[PDB]
Amino acid sequence: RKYFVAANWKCNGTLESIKSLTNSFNNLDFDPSKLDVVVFPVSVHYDHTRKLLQSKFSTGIQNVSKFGNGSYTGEVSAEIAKDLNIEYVIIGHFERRKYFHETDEDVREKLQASLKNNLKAVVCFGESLEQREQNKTIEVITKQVKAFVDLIDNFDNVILVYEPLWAIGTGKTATPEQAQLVHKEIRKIVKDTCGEKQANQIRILYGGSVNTENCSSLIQQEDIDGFLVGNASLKESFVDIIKSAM
Amino acid sequence: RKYFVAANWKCNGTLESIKSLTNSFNNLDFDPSKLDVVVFPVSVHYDHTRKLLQSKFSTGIQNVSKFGNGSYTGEVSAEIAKDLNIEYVIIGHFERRKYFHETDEDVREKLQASLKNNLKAVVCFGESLEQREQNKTIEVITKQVKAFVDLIDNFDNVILVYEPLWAIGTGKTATPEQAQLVHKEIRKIVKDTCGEKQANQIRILYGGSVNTENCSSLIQQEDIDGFLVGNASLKESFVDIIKSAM
Ligand SMILES: O=C[C@H](O)COP(=O)(O)O
Ligand SMILES: O=C[C@H](O)COP(=O)(O)O
Repeated sequence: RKYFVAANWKCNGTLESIKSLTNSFNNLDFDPSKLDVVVFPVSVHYDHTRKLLQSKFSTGIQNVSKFGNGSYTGEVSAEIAKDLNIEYVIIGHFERRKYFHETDEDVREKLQASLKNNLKAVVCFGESLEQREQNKTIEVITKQVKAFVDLIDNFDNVILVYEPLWAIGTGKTATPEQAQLVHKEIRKIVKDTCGEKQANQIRILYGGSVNTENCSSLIQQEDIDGFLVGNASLKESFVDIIKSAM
Repeated sequence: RKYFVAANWKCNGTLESIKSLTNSFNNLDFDPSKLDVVVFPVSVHYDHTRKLLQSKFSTGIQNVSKFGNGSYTGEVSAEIAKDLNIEYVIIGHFERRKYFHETDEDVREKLQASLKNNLKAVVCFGESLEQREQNKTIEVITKQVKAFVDLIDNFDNVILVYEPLWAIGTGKTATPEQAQLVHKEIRKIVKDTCGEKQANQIRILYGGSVNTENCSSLIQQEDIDGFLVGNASLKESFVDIIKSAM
């Protein structure tokens, strides 16, 4: 499996900070055939970012609509993304599930619209603290994946991302071993719903707090194939994180 | 007061179609100092559209976040829009209230965020068919305006838009007179909550179905200062609607 390292800049950046960050990133030598490295800037920065990054870097947007083209003010459709050759789209990120009520149904619809339009999707999911304390991790994760995994036609085009909400801003820390346990389980689900061959080829990224100190210990786990980096991807030291997957 | 004509392309467009629609818009000879003409393309189409449109036209985005910069995947903040020199933002469009659960409450926060960053805002509101048949029009409007009127500091920077939901998609039609009566009432509410000078300078656009065959009748009403055109703004004939206002 090819490792995958994605930078989700979320809602950050200015024309000038991006110019400075992209320059640093372009300095890093890596072979895109052996490693996928994707950057996800804010939508209004997509074009600026795509022109500043060397083609070895892939780019994508942080959200796509579940609707097609039409009367949907403020939405960006898969059809529109396709016309711009936008390669990746993030779906189901917890911030959208939390602040903008996105449901498993929405996640499903968006993945369907994305695949139909040849876009590659990075799908997020994970349990919260209350859910982990009740020992419902497995149950929750199973129900979230099964909400969209039948739509996956091609296992190189859909990337899964495990987000340990229970460890996001709650003060509890997730260990590499703990991440690995969940990742192994996720792969099992994919295995017993899509096939053993399919399960071994789909990338499952860890999406908790990743930095230059813990990345090597996370990437080394058997079922962790890369990351979805948050704030650490807003720094020049991001290149160090990429290197841990080389 | 200065008429305002806006094109809300919603979720439509390809690189080619925009490069064809904008060439047609640029042929129109008009003075930007006497009329405000704004085009709102899909966020990922912003740069492309800004580059193709002559400075006569102003540009903006169909939505803006109620949060600032930070961990809000997929959202476009007001400061980010400012750094890009984006001049207008649409807030509270019924499609965002309907399909995405935006409340008057999110409207006020987005308007606060926009003004706080010196962006000009186009705020939308209007009553449904069920609220109209029950004579509830004025009550509903008054509540929607009250949700954010106090935030308006400069009354040339906030543009109000009345969307007659009851006559949108219902199969019902809104006569210019029927529109003028609501606008007059809206302007009275501004007058009684902000002052007479304030109410006389603020623009209130008709945001119902507008085309070439009825634009003249509407702009003539003394309390209707322009429009937020949807579908019709996607046709080259949109220049005729702009003409009706000069
Ligand atoms: O993908 C993104 C994440 O939730 C990251 O979190 P972060 O802001 O701590 O890097
Ligand atoms: O601003 C936009 C509107 O709801 C318009 O409607 P339309 O699609 O009939 O032009």
